[PDB]
Amino acid sequence: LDAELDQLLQGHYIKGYPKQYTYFLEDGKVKVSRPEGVKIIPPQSDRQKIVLQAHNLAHTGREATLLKIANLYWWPNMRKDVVKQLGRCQQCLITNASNKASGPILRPDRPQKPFDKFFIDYIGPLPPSQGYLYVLVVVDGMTGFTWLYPTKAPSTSATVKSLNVLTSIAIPKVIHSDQGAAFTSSTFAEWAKERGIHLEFSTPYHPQSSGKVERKNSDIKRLLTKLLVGRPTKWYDLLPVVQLALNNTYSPVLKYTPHQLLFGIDSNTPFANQDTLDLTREEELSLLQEIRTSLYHPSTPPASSRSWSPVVGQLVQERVARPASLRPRWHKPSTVLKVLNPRTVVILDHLGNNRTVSIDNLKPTSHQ
Amino acid sequence: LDAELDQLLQGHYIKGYPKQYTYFLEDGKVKVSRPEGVKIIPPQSDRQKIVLQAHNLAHTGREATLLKIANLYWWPNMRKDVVKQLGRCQQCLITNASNKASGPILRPDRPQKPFDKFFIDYIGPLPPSQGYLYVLVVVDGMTGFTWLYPTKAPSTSATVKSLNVLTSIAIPKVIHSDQGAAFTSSTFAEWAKERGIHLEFSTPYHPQSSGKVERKNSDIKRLLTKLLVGRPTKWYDLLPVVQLALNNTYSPVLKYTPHQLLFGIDSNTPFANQDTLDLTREEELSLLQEIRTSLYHPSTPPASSRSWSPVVGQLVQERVARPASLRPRWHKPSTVLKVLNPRTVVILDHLGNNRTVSIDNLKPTSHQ
Amino acid sequence: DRPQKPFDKFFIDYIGPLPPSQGYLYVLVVVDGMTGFTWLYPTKAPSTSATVKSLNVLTSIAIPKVIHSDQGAAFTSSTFAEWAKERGIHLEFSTPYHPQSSGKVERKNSDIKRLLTKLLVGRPTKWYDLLPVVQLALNNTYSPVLKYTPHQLLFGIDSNTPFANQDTLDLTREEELSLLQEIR
Amino acid sequence: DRPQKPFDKFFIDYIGPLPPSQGYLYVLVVVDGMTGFTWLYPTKAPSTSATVKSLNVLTSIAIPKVIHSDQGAAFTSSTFAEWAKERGIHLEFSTPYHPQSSGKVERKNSDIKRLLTKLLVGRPTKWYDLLPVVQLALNNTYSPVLKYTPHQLLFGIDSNTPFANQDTLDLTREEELSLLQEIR
DNA sequence: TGCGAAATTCCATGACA
DNA sequence: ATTGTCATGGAATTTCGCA
DNA sequence: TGCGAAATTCCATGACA
DNA sequence: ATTGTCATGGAATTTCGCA
Ligand SMILES: CCN1C[C@H](C)n2c(c(O)c3c(=O)n(Cc4ccc(F)c(Cl)c4)nc(C(=O)NC)c32)C1=O
Ligand SMILES: CCN1C[C@H](C)n2c(c(O)c3c(=O)n(Cc4ccc(F)c(Cl)c4)nc(C(=O)NC)c32)C1=O
Ligand SMILES: [Mg+2]
Ligand SMILES: [Mg+2]
Ligand SMILES: [Mg+2]
Ligand SMILES: [Mg+2]
Ligand SMILES: [Mg+2]
Ligand SMILES: [Mg+2]
Ligand SMILES: [N+]
Ligand SMILES: [N+]
Ligand SMILES: [Zn+2]
Ligand SMILES: [Zn+2]
Repeated sequence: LDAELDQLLQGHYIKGYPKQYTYFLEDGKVKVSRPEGVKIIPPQSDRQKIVLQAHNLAHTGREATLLKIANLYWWPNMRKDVVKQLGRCQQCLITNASNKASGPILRPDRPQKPFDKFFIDYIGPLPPSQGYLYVLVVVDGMTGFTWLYPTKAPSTSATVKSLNVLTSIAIPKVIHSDQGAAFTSSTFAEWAKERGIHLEFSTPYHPQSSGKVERKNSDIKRLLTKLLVGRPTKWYDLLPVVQLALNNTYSPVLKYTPHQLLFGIDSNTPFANQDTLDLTREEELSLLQEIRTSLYHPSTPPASSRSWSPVVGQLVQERVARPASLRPRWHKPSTVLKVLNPRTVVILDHLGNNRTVSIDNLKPTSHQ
Repeated sequence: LDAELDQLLQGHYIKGYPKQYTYFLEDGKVKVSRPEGVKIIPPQSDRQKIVLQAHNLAHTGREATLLKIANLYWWPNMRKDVVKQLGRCQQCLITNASNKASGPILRPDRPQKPFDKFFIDYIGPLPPSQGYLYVLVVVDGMTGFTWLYPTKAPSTSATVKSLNVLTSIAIPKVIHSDQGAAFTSSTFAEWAKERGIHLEFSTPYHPQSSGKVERKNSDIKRLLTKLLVGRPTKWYDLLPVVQLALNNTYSPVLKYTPHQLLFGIDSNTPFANQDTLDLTREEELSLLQEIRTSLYHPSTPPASSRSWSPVVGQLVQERVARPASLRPRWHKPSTVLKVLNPRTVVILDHLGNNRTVSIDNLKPTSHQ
Repeated sequence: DRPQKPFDKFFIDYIGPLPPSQGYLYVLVVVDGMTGFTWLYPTKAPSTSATVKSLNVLTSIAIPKVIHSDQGAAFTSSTFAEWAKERGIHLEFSTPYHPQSSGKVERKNSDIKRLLTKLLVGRPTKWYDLLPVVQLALNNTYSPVLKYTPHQLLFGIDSNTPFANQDTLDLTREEELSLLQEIR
Repeated sequence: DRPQKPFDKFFIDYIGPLPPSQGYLYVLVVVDGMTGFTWLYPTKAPSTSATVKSLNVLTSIAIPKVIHSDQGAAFTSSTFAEWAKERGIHLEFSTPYHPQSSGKVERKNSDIKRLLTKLLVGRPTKWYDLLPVVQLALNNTYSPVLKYTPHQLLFGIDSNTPFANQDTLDLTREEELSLLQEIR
């Protein structure tokens, strides 16, 4: 500080202060003659307060904070001192946006069999129809075969009623859902345990994880819309038609309908495929097992040039789910406990709880 | 029809029906023996109804409609008949999504001078503060210099009051705004005409067009948020501070603050730049004119591989602005009258009105 | 002749009246001919209306080429005929007083009746809730004649609820004496 | 000595009482020393409070290094001194009874008074609405001594409202006789 | 006439209802 | 009759200090 | 053994609150 | 303790019909 600056004034060389410049005293302040002009060298013990004042004018990042400082001052490695403060500004860390993309998505394996895994979700509220407001959508992961159920609410009780009708046909090993109240209730957990079904939840606020059913929701709304053009939105009576319509629609990439993938033969619907008319059921089920294993599988896409990847012990911040007006979009920093996979992590949150979270709802804390 | 199919049965060659296959009669229907199996050839006069039935099962596109048909039938060029119907299905055309990207954005020239062009917009409703709910934001296009005004409503009367205070300093040639009610009222037009100001409106529902002010809104909210962390959201008293804070913040790409671009010299704010202390005002204003013309300008980015570009006479569809639940997201097809630039067009809408519209709110109608 | 398949023929019939359960009195029984797969629907009456309402649910999942029944009023009504015609389903009736299905269907229908009777004694009123588990049992019950359950034949896979405990299906001495006392 | 600049010194002063306009009675006058640029603020009183409230608006746009005034109570209060100190503004007072500015400021202040007087006769009550246009006039008025208007000196550009019609600024014979009648 | 490190520039990311 | 923008912080590139 | 056109496959775009 | 998906219609590529 006043120590360093003394040695410097009497022509001695101190590390980080290039010897080729003339350092002088004026108005009781150490000054230097830099290409850009004459700047003040504050003593080390002053520097933190200067950076902070510059930064706080508008809570600026690296370069805009630096530019303010460089107006009056020079010292060795100013940006290192600038960055040090940015890493300690709680308001910047929790308010600023990320500028790093997540790593490329995983394309999980298609469940091997019908009934291995169900994906479920609510759509709504829709306009009232017969006093119903929601749709429970159930999609078999392997086949894409879908079941639709109108409900008055996205509730456990309505879900249980619907699943009781569905599970009359078959029991699935796993049901996958987002963390909506209907699916996270202990009533629903009891119901699953009673029947040997394992419940598997998406990371919170990451509907990509329930992508199978989410994508079916789109087709469901799309078909409902087309059918209701120029009529009032009386959709209740249409659900059964939509269900049947979608379950018998070809996926151009697969060349099969979800009904075909489930049963290996069309029922008595329009334009029924007749290719296996001469096979026995046994031969038919044989060809079916073969079809089911040879289905096209997409692979993980190229990473973006500025993706980041979670590392154990790293400081990361969870996205605020439903941020209020003028409130930060990010929670306080937290620590990566485990990396479950390149797109999913467990974090310890400062409270400190364990939370399983999508990398898409995280940013790495800046400036370490 | 029954004509063509007769000649075909008695071994004659008809164009489009490959001669190498054996065409026979069975159950009173012309059949052919195709690699995939035996298919029925319906008479031409039947074909439209078949395509339509196949299509209407689930309002499927090209390949999924085709796959249904190919289950039972064969005829020359089925997809041409499939596509013909898709182009005539009103419900598909107005409900389906586009799969073509807009052309790359324009980067309009920076206004040459302060006061050439103002960009204005409302932010809000925000939480009540002193009984105010909105902010009028005014951004000078050349400098980025910004004025903030709290209002109780996004109204013409509040806009007029605010602009009267602002225009005390200087009158701008053009004020640019989106088509919010406050800016499109005849009261506001009168007010502009009275003062020689030209009003210039964004294409509707395309806030990119007001990008200059929209981008400032973000910084305004961002700074307000940081300042209000851990306190109640009493933002009214902060507006003046934010205004001053932002107008004096460096843009790292430009190396100037909006205040500097407006005045060519810092006022008495913290870390004021001192580089022109020895110049006269005249020398200072001279360097300023030079700075203003040499500012960095971004250029139009590369087009995406599947962008489309509007052509006079083309059928295009306007995006529905605020679509209701289960209602189509696209209006009926309309016609491109003029191409104002590669990103903006005038369309005739079927009613038929002239509408100036962003290409981002258009898709080209599929299947011609 | 082409081999027999699922959805070729559904065999339908009513069971009841039964002791009221959630206000229901009958069960519409649907058995797939080829697989022996069973669907059950609780109704309030053996009417054409209740049949249509029930089959509308089933046929939003799969549509049979042929429905076969006896000459019950609900199945012979012209309303039920309009319904079938709309859906491209051919209707098939057995001659009056002389019901014919197939060995497979006859046996399955026997099991359904016997399995119902077993579970309604002791709780004659709770059968509505039991319908789902009855169906799983029936559908994951091994077929002596073919090597497979209906589930396996319909879906081409093993089930996640294998019913390895092929039950008595007979009334125990308790169930016999307290079934003769329930209607006494 | 370094050359004079905008924001080096703001000269401030009050005008009034005036005939009430939207409940306002005074005008706080701010003139930039170097450019001759004028900002006007309507107040309800020449108090420290009204001064602070007005200058808070101006200083959210630009902050002077020095404010100069006469020894008005509003400017000599310790509240106004706390305000200036908070903002890094040095305050400057002319000796009592002896007001000094510069030639430029003296002339500008003369124009302001004369231009106000001209417009308040006939409509002594509508001056609040007229403030914006008064300012544009003053600020786009050519300086005989320098070759430029205040606008040009402050922004380094031509204005979009050039006031090519340098007016009389004198009272016509009508305005003289009906100004002596307004206060009679 | 070239090295290691600091400075500056580059630029994808994301948010403006 | 109109039209994206630009703060941000790691990475990439250039310049600086010294020899 | 190669041509023109039809068929099929490819794949960016966008929407699932 | 978990993880994107897939209908869509122009374009690109492959195959077909015929020689
Ligand atoms: C309350 C529990 N909960 C959490 C959030 C509300 N959530 C729930 C949903 O079902 C969805 C949903 O369908 N989409 C639509 C969407 C958007 C982008 C996509 F990529 C995909 Cl696949 C789907 N979004 C959200 C959401 O997270 N919005 C911010 C969402 C849910 O139930
Ligand atoms: C009623 C007149 N009106 C029309 C629409 C409502 N609008 C108006 C706005 O001010 C905004 C606005 O700020 N943003 C935020 C935004 C989103 C993406 C961007 F790229 C950018 Cl630059 C800005 N969006 C919309 C909007 O169009 N949402 C669908 C918007 C407006 O006033
Ligand atoms: Mg959900
Ligand atoms: Mg969802
Ligand atoms: Mg707006
Ligand atoms: Mg806006
Ligand atoms: Mg009967
Ligand atoms: Mg005075
Ligand atoms: N997987
Ligand atoms: N331009
Ligand atoms: Zn900060
Ligand atoms: Zn359609």
